[PDB]
Amino acid sequence: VFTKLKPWQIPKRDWFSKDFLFGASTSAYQIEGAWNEDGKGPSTWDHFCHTYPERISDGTNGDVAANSYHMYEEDVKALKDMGMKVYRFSISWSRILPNGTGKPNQKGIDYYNNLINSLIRHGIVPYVTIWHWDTPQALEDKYGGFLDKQIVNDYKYFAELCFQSFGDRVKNWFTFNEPHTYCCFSYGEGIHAPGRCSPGLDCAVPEGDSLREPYTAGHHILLAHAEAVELFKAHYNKHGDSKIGMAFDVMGYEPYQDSFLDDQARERSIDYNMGWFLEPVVRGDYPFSMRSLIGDRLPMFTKEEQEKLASSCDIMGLNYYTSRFSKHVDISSDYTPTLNTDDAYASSETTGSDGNEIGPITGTYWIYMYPKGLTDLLLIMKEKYGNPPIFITENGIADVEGDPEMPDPLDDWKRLDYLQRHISAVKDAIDQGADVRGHFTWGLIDNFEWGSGYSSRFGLVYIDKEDGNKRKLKKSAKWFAKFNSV
Amino acid sequence: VFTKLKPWQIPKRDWFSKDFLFGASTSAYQIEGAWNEDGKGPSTWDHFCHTYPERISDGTNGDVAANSYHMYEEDVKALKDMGMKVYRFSISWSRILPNGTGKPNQKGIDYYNNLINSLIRHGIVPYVTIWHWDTPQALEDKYGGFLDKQIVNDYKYFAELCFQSFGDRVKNWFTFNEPHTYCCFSYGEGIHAPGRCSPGLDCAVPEGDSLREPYTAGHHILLAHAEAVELFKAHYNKHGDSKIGMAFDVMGYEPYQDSFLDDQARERSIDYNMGWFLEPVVRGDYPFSMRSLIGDRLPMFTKEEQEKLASSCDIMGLNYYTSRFSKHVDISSDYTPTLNTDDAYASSETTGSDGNEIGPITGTYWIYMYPKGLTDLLLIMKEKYGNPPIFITENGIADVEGDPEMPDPLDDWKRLDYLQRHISAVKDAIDQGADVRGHFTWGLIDNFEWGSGYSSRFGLVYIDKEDGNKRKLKKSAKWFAKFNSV
Amino acid sequence: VFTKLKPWQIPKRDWFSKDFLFGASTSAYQIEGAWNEDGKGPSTWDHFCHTYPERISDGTNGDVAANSYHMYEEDVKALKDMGMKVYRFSISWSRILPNGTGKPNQKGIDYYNNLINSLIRHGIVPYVTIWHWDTPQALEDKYGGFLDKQIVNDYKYFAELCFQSFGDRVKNWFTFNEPHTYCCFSYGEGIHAPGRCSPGLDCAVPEGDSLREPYTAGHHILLAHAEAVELFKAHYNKHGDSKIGMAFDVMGYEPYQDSFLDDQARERSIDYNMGWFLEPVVRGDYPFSMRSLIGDRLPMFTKEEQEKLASSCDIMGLNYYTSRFSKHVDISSDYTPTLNTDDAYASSETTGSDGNEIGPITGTYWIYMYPKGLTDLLLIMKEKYGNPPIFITENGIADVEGDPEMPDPLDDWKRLDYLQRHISAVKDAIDQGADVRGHFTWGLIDNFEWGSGYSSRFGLVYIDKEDGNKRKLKKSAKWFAKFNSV
Amino acid sequence: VFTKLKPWQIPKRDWFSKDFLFGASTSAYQIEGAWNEDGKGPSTWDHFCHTYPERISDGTNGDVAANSYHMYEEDVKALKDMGMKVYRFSISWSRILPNGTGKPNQKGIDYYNNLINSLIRHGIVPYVTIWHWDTPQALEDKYGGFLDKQIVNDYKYFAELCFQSFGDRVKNWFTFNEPHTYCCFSYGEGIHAPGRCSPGLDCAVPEGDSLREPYTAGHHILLAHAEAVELFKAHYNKHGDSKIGMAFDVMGYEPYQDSFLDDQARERSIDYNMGWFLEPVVRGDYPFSMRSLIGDRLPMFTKEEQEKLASSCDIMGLNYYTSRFSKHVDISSDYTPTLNTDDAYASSETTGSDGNEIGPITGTYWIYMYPKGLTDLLLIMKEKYGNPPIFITENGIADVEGDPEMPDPLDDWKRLDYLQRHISAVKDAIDQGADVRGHFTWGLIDNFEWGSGYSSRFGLVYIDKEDGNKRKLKKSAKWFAKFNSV
Ligand SMILES: COc1ccc2c(c1)O[C@@H](O)C(=O)N2O
Ligand SMILES: COc1ccc2c(c1)O[C@@H](O)C(=O)N2O
Ligand SMILES: COc1ccc2c(c1)O[C@@H](O)C(=O)N2O
Ligand SMILES: COc1ccc2c(c1)O[C@@H](O)C(=O)N2O
Repeated sequence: VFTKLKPWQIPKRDWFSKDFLFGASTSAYQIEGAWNEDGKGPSTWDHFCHTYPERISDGTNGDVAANSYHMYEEDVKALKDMGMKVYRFSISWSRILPNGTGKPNQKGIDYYNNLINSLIRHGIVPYVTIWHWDTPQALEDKYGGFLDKQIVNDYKYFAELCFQSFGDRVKNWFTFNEPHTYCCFSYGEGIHAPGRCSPGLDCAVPEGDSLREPYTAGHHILLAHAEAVELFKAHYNKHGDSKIGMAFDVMGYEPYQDSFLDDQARERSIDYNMGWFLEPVVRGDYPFSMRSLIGDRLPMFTKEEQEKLASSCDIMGLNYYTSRFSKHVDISSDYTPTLNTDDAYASSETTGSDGNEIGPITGTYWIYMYPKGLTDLLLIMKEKYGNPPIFITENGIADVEGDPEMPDPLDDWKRLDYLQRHISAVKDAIDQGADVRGHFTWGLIDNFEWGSGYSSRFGLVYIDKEDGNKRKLKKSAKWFAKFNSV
Repeated sequence: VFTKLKPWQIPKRDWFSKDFLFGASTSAYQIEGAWNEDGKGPSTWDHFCHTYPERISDGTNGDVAANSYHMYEEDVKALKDMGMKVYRFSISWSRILPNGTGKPNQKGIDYYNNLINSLIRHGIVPYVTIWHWDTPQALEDKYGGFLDKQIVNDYKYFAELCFQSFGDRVKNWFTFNEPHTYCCFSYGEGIHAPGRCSPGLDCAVPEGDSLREPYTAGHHILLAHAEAVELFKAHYNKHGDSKIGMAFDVMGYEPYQDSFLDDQARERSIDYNMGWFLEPVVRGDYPFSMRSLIGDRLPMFTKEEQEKLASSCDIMGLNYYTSRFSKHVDISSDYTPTLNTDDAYASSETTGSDGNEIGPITGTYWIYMYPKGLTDLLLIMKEKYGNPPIFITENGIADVEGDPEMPDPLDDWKRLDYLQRHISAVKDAIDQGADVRGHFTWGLIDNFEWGSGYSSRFGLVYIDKEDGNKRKLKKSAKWFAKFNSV
Repeated sequence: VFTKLKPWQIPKRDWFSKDFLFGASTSAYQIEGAWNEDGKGPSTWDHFCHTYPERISDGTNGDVAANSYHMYEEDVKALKDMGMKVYRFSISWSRILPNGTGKPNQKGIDYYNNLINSLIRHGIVPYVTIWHWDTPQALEDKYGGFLDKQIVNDYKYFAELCFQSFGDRVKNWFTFNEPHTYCCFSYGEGIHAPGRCSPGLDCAVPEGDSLREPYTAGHHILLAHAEAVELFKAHYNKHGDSKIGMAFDVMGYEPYQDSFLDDQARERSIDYNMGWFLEPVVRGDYPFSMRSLIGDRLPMFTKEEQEKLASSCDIMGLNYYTSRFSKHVDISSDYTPTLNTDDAYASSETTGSDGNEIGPITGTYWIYMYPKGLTDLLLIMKEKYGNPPIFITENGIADVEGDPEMPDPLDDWKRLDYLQRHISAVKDAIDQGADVRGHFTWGLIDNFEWGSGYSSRFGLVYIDKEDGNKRKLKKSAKWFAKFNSV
Repeated sequence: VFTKLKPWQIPKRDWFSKDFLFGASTSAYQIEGAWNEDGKGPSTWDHFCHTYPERISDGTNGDVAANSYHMYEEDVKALKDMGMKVYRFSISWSRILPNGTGKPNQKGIDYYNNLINSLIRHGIVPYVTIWHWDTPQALEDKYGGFLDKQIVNDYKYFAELCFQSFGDRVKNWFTFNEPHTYCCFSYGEGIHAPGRCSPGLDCAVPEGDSLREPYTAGHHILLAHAEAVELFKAHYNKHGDSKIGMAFDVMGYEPYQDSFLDDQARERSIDYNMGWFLEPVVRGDYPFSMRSLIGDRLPMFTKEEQEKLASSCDIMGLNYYTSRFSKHVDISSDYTPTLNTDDAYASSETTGSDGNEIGPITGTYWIYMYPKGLTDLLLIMKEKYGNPPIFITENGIADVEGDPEMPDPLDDWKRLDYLQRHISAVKDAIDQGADVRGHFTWGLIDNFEWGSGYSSRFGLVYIDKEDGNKRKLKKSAKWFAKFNSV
């Protein structure tokens, strides 16, 4: 039982302005492969899969992935075949600077130049994410990567090299992808590279501090961001036609039960999920709720850092998938936080007070369909944060390998209905004044879904592992081709 | 320049239901006098004036006040002359139990019985406040009064004696008056008996802790309340026609400037001003904001205490005078709280972001006229807290002695306009569904205004200190007489 | 205490459409200088300063002003440096036709052609005001200028010469600037050229009639307008791509106190301030309120004049600075009007019924910041008058010379905050359907502020009187340069 | 074609509160008869019919009418049979004081005492109108009745005699009935006693001034009212349980066409129809619109008169029948007022801009059914005038003698549908907060309809002229009997 839209409710490209942009996304580690070719240095995810292979559900890794290092022309083609106007992809820090720092790798620069030139050549605008969890293992080894201040300057240099190499053609940038997801999973639960967590928790390397490392790393990301954006605006935007921002992972929230306590809980959830990194780029400081609950575990900004962070995004990306119910947790003697996400004192529930799940399951266990959540978030952006330019830089679902209800990987009617419903939810927001400039489906092609390996397929375009990684358009992709009047 | 209502905007008694109740209020220490007659023991306010007389602005005290211990028949008459249906007064703990505990003083009981019987005899319903800051100095001396747990049981015994002595005629009770005002001024700034504050602050007795004593005392008041209400409901309400609650001091708040930060500040102000004691009688715990900011300085409740506090009021009193702008304060390394009221991280401003004061001054420096604030608070009560029965148990203004714009103490047109505006604001609330059952003007008669002595006159009825404390109806009183169709 | 916008509330150029136009304004007399060069005849303001110099606060005049007759290339440059798309300037009637009538002065025509050609050459669109109080003193001397019907035809000829000389390049015109301000100040209080007022009032030439001259002159302006627009539409708009209107001075109004009487007062204020000249260009007659109160002092239109005036504007300019409270005045035996503005029976107050000023002071004594007022006015335009195309043709503030809170004339953060707030108020209007096509800041450069001389600085661009009248960008100007992505 | 309510839309007595009052009305001249018995002096209407009989359409007069001077017991019975709780009737000034002034006529007092005692005896509350156009012809002859100041004191004495004679039983009074209708028809068009109008107009006595007499008489009525109410409140309301007001004739208005000009016209219509006499009892002065348009023809009030008039009604009666479209009239040289009602510069139209009549005709030519109009008026009362206690003191329709669509005078289904629709419109008002305390149908019994004689039948109860003036319940009356659960 998965009810689809009625045909008269399906979005049409006319619903959006001529300038509104439709696209799809990927990230380096997830599609490139070639993890050690042409000089590329290893990344924290190379290292994490190569030393803790058992932390990937289906026992796979990103050594080869979709082989987009060699097959990128096929990716471009799939965009052109769907009629997408934008391609959001990321640059592999360790491919461009095998040691994190120092001598740039020409073969690395060349690769991106080729992808970029192919896009332009096919009328596709590149939106480039600078860092997508893809951190050079040399810097992890040298000083513990994002847990050390030195990452700030090193990131800055990396960002600069990107601006120098590609800034004449690439005019839209995201410094960082999903800092909240990264901090929670990489340093809190430790299910993602470098795999750290508190002693006694179960993760590859339980030698960290699930109550402090996530904040330390978060803090360094925001300082890095501020430095890079300052560098950019000052010396790399001489025509003024370039925009730079960051992409935030966000979940919608609804109060678990009707009570002023869950209303307050919902606000703490959104602060912790979204405001953790968005409020600093807006006002130059973390949300009050977080400071009040986290105190000394949450680093203080200097005056100049506040000023540098505030108003540091020209554009903001929102990666939206699902929503949760926020259920209030009391502060008491009985309870002490053990994971960073406990500091919100609001637990994310998949079922609400009436016993019902928030929305239908879509395949992988964490993605419940709730398009209203996106609309609500976009309206918070409009009303609370100044209605800055918003791009849905990720949105989509997974078909899980082996699911008997998805036997033909190309017949992704479920993904199509989901994407249509959310495209429509973005229209609702726009109609109410939200300033949403674009929609990028996450899943250009099936790729390496971090801890789920390839067993989770997110693409519009199938990737046939049995047929040389060939790109094959799924039903959803074919719909975009009509939608975009190809 | 003080603009009055247009005559067609003045409330009429028809505006309210037949059952709605109009009355006036006083408290023992403020009007009784006779501080050491017929066996009465000394109270913390006797002691505070007698040992720190310089902490009263005009150098006066409550030894005699309005002499209502002897002149109570005159008070009753003034109520009857205005046509009030309700009289809200308080019982002097130290007059009924000179040692706080132990042997009751018959002359004390007799006094109240006489007032009560006179009221009933004149068709006036008594609403009795059990404790109004009026704490027996024997218990202050014995164990530090409200700073010790022992106050809980001792209060309970006091409350019980009241129920036994007067419960057959008195059917409406308030356990405590303005716990927030009391905790802030008595243990925080220390301007009110027993006059405690942190070392280095300026107050009679700077040997306390402005960051902890206010909470300790607040905590004991709520435990006392819970015990008394449990005792009451169990053994002193055999007809089920008696109601018991508490009266809260409340100020309205408006965000200082239009920003989501002052919106959050306003919520913290209301939590700290109102929710500090109201949320515990509602859900059995302090507001989340307070727990998050105050942590270990704010005592924890036991399970059974939660359950006993929750739903412990049948009726709630709101003492409303004025409003403020709430201005957000950041949590930072630079700032540390020194007074308990700093823990809200929201400063109360009298002027907003546009440079304007919130409303017109009414006489004494802290009462700015802002009736919209009351309406807003009543709507929070309706929407957030279950819309429980609300009585405006205090509301009014002061004429300041010596103010050249108030040369004739009987010509209180300003007070009348203020009261009319607020009676009207209560009507607005009722029209929107707020469950407001009554309005009690604070100021039956001019009385001892704590740290301002008599220099602040709050009464509807003047008290001529030069003419033997004679009761004389002011303009406002005369208006109530017409309003109530006397 | 002057609270600024939070950084996330600051307008961005994206807030408005691609076709929306940002610009700045000036007027001939206020910036040109060269009052007697190349044949220019004297104007009523030359005459007024030269014979009544003491009526200018700081003892200055417009003989030289910003010397824009010679330095216009610098003005164009300052527009280009801020990235403005529009320049609103006025043509000096007495420079083009030294005798008001008759032989045109080539050097005069050449000057404007040069300014116009420079603008076009720099991608800046000229919006030209034909008359800006700038009336030829030959016509004042000959028949009393706007107080005689003959001004109608003479204005017509002037307008025609402008259309012939510049109509091939200038496609947007305003016939008259602020007729209400002009009539009130020039013929009512008499503080502006020609300085007339009733006998016994204090003004340069108290030989007029403050109850009749303002209307007579107003009436002649509207007839002049009608004739010029008829001439234009008939013989000077052969491509149909030209638009012609007028610019109105307007203040926002709020009822002084909450009462249906001040509601009626507010309507009379807006009628008298705005509707005096706007209702005639809309329906061909003065507002009913004015006719009912002014009777025989307010000239009647002929049928054909009604028809010619009605629908005579393609575009309307609104010069907005501030707002007032409207306080009702009764009609009675006690009261008789003495100034034309008394005929509204509504006094403009700077403080409302609660004692507060309407908004913060911005420098010069009459400009209180109240952006909501503009939004309200634009919504009246939409809802009541057909939502015709509206340009904010003036808006801004003054820094007063010698104000100790504005020691550095370039650090005009206050002006910047004000302009940002109003740009934002225009966005609010647009979002609600108001048809606002553009925003012109008054103050391209500091200039001669009529009766305040240069002591009032309104410019985005400073004019250094000590440094040869050099143009220097202030903080606000620099912000527009970023805003316009220069 | 007259569409009736669906049966589920018919009001039920449950729709209104227990205290809401249903009743019916009459006036002395219209039902009493006995115009010269037991000493009664002649009234202006005796005189007007006896000297200008041709001004009554059907050639009849009120010499005998319904003979209620003798048959009043039958009127009481008809009220009791319908279950009405209230009876609104008027006292004949000339029956109680045959010379207007001086010696009271006992037989006159006795009559009213008997009616009053019968009502009370049958559980019916009397609401008494003191003057209902019924003016003693001795005072007309002596000084021209309401056109002379002397009427003020004389009315006062009359009112006093009523208070003395009946005030112990009658607790609700209306000083004057429909002053607007009276002034317009009696002194403007002159179709009603004393029949005055300007020379050259057609009315019995064209020796008056249709532009001044209506105002002079109106002015004297308001002064009379003020004096009487002051006398009453001071010396005739010793229990405070008596209420005194006036009844206003009111028509609903809708703008003729959608334009801000007809919006302004509608406001002038309501001012002139309703505000003419209501605004003075509210704020102590005529509406601003009227003063501005009427100037010197509209008498000025003294300070003390303002204060005495303001807030002079405890209750207000509204006599509602129908509505009109208000169509704007320009002030111009072409137009001059000739009738007082021209001074509104808004003509009352029966058909709107789309060509449709406002509502269905109900019998007599001026009563078009438009219940929405009443609801709107009641909401103006609530929102603009303080929401004072409102009684619909008249409401109903006429069956015209000889109308072929009303052959059986008892089968008044049309009246019943109309009354039901308006009872329902009053419910709508109440549901929206209007303070409407009662509904009195005009037409207890058919009576003398002034200039239409008996040919217009307004009663719930038929009066059989062919069967000795016997009272016979019509269909509508029978419905009230069920409605009131008799
Ligand atoms: C709960 O497991 C996940 C929750 C959120 C994420 C995840 C895994 O990995 C990718 O799908 C991703 O882009 N985010 O944001
Ligand atoms: C700021 O000074 C005061 C503020 C509030 C109070 C006060 C003094 O004393 C009494 O007027 C009172 O009932 N409260 O609530
Ligand atoms: C109250 O003094 C002024 C009020 C309005 C104006 C003025 C002076 O001169 C210029 O600033 C102007 O453009 N107007 O509209
Ligand atoms: C237009 O003719 C009339 C208009 C209004 C009235 C009238 C006659 O006589 C009675 O029906 C009455 O009570 N009024 O108000």
